[PDB]
Amino acid sequence: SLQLVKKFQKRLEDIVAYGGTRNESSVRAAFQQLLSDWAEGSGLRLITEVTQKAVAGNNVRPDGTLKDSLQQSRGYWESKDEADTLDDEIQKKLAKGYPRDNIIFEDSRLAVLMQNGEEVQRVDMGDAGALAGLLKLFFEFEPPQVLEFRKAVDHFKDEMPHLLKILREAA
Amino acid sequence: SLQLVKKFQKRLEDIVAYGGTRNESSVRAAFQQLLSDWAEGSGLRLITEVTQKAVAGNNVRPDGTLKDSLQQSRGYWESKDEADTLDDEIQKKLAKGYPRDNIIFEDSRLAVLMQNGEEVQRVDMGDAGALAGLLKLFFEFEPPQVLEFRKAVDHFKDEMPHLLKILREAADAAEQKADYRGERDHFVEIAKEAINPDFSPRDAREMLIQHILTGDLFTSVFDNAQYHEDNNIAQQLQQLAATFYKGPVKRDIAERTKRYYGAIQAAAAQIADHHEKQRFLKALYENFYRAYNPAGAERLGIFYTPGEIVRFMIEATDTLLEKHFQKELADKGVEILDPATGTGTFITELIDFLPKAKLEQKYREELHCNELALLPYYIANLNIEATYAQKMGRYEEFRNIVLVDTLDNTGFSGLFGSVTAENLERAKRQNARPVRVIIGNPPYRANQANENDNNKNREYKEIDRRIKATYVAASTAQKTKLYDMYSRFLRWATDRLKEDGIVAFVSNSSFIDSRTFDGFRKEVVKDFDHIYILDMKGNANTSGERRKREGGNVFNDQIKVGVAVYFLVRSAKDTKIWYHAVPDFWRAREKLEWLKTTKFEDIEFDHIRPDAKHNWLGQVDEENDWNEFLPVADKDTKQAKGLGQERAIFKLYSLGVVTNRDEWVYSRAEDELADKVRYFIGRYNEIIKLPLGDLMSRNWEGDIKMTRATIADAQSRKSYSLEKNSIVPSLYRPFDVLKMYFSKNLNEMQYQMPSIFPKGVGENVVIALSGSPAAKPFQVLATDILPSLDLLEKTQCLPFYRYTMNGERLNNITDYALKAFQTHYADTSISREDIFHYVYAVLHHPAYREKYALNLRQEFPRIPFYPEFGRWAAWGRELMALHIGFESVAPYPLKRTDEPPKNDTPEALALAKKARLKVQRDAAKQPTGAVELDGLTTLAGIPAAAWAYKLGNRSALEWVLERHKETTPKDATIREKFNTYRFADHKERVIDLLARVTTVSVETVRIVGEMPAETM
DNA sequence: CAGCCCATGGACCCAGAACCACCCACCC
DNA sequence: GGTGGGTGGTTCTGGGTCCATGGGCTG
DNA sequence: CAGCCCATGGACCCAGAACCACCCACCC
DNA sequence: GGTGGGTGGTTCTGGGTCCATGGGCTG
Ligand SMILES: C[S@@+](CC[C@H](N)C(=O)[O-])C[C@H]1O[C@@H](n2cnc3c(N)ncnc32)[C@H](O)[C@@H]1O
Ligand SMILES: [Ca+2]
Ligand SMILES: [Ca+2]
Repeated sequence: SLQLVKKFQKRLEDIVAYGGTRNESSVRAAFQQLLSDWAEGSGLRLITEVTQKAVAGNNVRPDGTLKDSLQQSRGYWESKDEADTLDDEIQKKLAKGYPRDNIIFEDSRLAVLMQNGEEVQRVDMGDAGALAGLLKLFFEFEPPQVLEFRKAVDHFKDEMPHLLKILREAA
Repeated sequence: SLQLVKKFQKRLEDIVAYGGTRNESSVRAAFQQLLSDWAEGSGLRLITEVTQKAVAGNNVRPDGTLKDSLQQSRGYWESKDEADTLDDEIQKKLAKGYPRDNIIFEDSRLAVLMQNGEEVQRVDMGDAGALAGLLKLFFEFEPPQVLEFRKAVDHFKDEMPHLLKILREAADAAEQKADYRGERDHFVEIAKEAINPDFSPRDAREMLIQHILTGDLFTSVFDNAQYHEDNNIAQQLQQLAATFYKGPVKRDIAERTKRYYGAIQAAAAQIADHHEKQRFLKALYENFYRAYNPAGAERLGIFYTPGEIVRFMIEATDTLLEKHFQKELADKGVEILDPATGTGTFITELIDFLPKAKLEQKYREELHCNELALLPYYIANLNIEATYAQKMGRYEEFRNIVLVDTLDNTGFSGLFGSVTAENLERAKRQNARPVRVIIGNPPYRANQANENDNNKNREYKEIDRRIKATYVAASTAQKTKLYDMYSRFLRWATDRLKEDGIVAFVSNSSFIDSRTFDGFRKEVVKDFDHIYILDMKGNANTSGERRKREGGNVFNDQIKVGVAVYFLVRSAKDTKIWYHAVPDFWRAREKLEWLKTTKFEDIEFDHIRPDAKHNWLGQVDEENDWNEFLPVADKDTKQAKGLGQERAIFKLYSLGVVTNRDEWVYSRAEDELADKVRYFIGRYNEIIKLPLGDLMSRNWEGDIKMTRATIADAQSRKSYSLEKNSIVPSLYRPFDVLKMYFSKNLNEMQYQMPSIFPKGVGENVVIALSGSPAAKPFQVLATDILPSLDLLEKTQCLPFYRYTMNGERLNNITDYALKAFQTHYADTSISREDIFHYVYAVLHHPAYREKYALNLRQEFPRIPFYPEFGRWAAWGRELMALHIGFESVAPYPLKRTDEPPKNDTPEALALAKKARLKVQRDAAKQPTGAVELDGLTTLAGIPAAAWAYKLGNRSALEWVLERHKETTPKDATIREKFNTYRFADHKERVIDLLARVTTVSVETVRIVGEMPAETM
């Protein structure tokens, strides 16, 4: 919701004001709550710091992983410190094998979504309408499983005549 | 394999020869057919020109995709023309979106395999061996789904406790419906005559929770819902479950257990090989019992057999069937039975071994099985039925599995297996079958761990009567542990095999070298004609260098007992005992890889020739003059006051006091002990006033350690009372003088010690020694305080005096000894006290301990007549002084250094006053001469020689440190109420003892080094 | 003949430590 | 910009007990 | 009453037609 | 090395019939 994005924008201000620190560890709670509360309405849950074995045998631990009810990863998130070049730091993490299926790399001021290994959208987190749009894409990404399910439903239609032969013979 | 790659090369040359074209479209049919035929053997199939959407949305079409039965791609192949650059073409195709998960970029000349996005192997297609390797890797690549299933199986193990909570609550809410109680009462009474005479409603709720849990996963993960519908035993238990598990009750349980079943179902649905999914059956089996009934898992035995052992045991029974009975496992007439199926691993791997041509007949009337528990029965029947279905295409129900106690069904008239009627028929048919191979992993369990568990092994009258009349009768051992569940299965086997055949079992390897198994080693060579033992070591109940030599358990290091794969063949000279032991210091992996890569024929066995004491290994040398005196003999001890069979140095000998409740009877302080005993006597007195029903069924709260003796006198309503003159000092471990309550009421066996040290406090000196058969090195230590059975291994104390009933200290050194010594040395000066000190010295002599080592390990230490005598009894007067008065020897100068706590937090001090008592060692694991006592005090300056007074596998100093560490009491009551030992209160006393014992150690090492370098 | 001595070997498991990933303070 | 350190996770690795309980004795 | 007249709107499907993908032949 | 056929698959896309069957005559 835009209301959820607007509360993140306030939470972030308070963390740097009531806390005095702009360290990523302290400021990440604002987006963690945004992602967690959006997910609670979409039938998913953001589980934080879950380790995933990368393709190079190494283990990578993103700041958060969106997980379904079958404990299946549907999305990822890695926050950085605003005191860095997001673009440069995205490359370092992606070269250590950080997943590139549906990942939101996010410094406190700018958010990047890389769905299917390609940057779908880069927004500014000061704009509520823009972040809400980028988050919608991330939360509504169609994983390969649902596309394979659709493909097999289409094969079942053409293979129905042949299944009904076996069942007719039985009767 | 090689054959197919050779045909590939034969086709490639003939396509360019008979066709005169090098175009990819024509030369690709060679590799297409190589891959297609290799795939047909691996259960996959190469489909050609299958389109696939790439990430960027470009439909890419490789030259072929490897597909499984679930129509899922598990590999790809793209051939190019040889008139090109493979690396350049790979790069361009990859950039078009070509998958890199598992792809063979083929060129008529060379082929590269890019697995996981990275080149793994590039070979030349002109090599029949290199292409065979590349293709093996392509057709055995583990897809992402296989790895994500193994992750899910591991997580289900940890969530099984929580899942069984939902199911337990359900079975409890069923005990309110009278329909359930009525059916349960019918089941308990039909299972009290079929399974266990003591089947209880608690056992029935277990079988229900098993039927429910497995009747959900069989329909979800394994997709065999029909199994439960058609299984004979499942229909009897659905009749008890359909009294409650239905409608909204089932819907509620299903919605709360879906969070524990969701992940495995997701991953399992993408796996087609039953061989991969069978790891879940193995995990449900083991973990269910660990989380629900951890005690019943001990009774039944719930450990699966690593497949490597079962495959070796199947291959070897075949080599041995040919060599002795000129038959084969596949031949008609060879009926195989698995007495304890478990997960059915033995019968599933036999299905894989036997060829498809004979499998049908083998499956319908030759392979037989038995099981006692429901979850194992269900898991096995499904495993066996699905291995046949995957191999032979069609599904046939296995009708040769019975739910029966193998040892109870010895009807070769009982209602054993009368759970249902088809079960009873299967039991009677199996009894009549002519079994020739009995293969399996018998349950092993010698005794219960503590008497407070009330989990004693069941008694089997028929089988136990056979063991007493055969194995136990032939044994000369005082304690028979031949009633182990594995020796009961070994008796049953020798009896089920009525004519000729093999009994291939993997069991505890005590039979090869254990005093209790003397009678088995005598009887088994009469029943069998060829015995082939293969020791896999693994005994973790050992310590020190032995533990290191034993190595890892071939059972994935999950058990601590020694294991041996043995094959006992009876055909129709003398029995040939062949033996091969796995190398020492091997890890479990190394031991299991050997079994997978070795054939029975290649193994080099050694002909064991049993000795007259029926020992197969550890046979002593005979060229020695070991017939030299005798410290003590069972005859001298039981001599009937005639001084005619007094043929040993000492007359009476005794084992140290065993209490059976060491945590309740021994304490570092007198006050703490009196308080601990007070609680015991108090709670016992409340137990003796209970209904006879509760008394006889041991139905009391177990807050005190009740042993056989106590349980007997609590049913005899006897009343204990605190006699306060029973707290006496006692050497518990070397250089560890605790205090003990010496009462015949609270000490199980005081042995003959009420004669050595009467009333616990008495005047005597005992040369304590290790007993036989010893596992730790020979150890001898003199004491003036009551010893314990575990001061040294099976401590056998030899006293100097002997107190008669209300009598004098009759000298225990015999007159035969005195006269013999006064004769060899020819000096009547020799007195009994000189002989006492002579014996001590000889037993400390290093060369005697080395030469007669195997003798010392199996007998009472016989004493040589060393030339001098004077010098020896002198050395032994010094040794005994240091050892007995170790509390008075000069403290060696040790430098104490003290450091302050890290911070000033109250908790730092507390954490730093905790005992560490560790020998600071260097990188060569050799002592640096310092001991970190606690986080603050550190003593240093210990000489290196002081680490060599090794009493056992631990040095004297390491013994003092170990027996002063703050170790949590195993007993719960003592842990909660009587745990008041803080090293802080004993730090100064330890600083003193460590110094005194440093002197004892360096002095002993010196005296022992002055002794000669040769033994008479 | 029922107490009373005499063995004898046992179907794991869990604390140190290494080392690794990540981020924050700390130099640099 | 590493670097060490704070914190939490993830593999390995090493290393070892009191005490049940049948049988023989035995007065 | 059966035996003539008179309406009146209908729960798809499929042949081209691109247009790709791949690759042999054909120039270049 | 592009470049146009050759071959096969993979998406759109455009574009449109005779004839059931009740009710009203009708003689
Ligand atoms: C440790 S498992 C044997 C392992 C199995 N052979 C394997 O390879 O997977 C022992 C099994 O024997 C079964 N069993 C069958 N009859 C038995 C009997 N009479 N006594 C004890 N266990 C018995 C138990 O239910 C238990 O599951
Ligand atoms: Ca982060
Ligand atoms: Ca190709």
